[PDB]
Amino acid sequence: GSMSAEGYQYRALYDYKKEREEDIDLHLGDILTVNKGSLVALGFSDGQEAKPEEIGWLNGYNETTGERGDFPGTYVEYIGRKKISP
Repeated sequence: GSMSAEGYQYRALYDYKKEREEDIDLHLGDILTVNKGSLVALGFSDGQEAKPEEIGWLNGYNETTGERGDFPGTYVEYIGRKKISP
């Protein structure tokens, strides 16, 4: 059941198609996951994992399709932030 934690999560809102090699295919119910204590993944130090409106690009991955890449914080909805583990 994975060898690591999940971290914080964001529930997709609408089906979005990608156009850049940076962006990936986004579907409904697609939950994305980040780091548990290394949101600095991007270089941030204050973004409030709860409000994507202030964050620009979020980089994460969707195990739903086992795909990964970047997505704007204007098509998902933050749901929960905590040290989630099996």
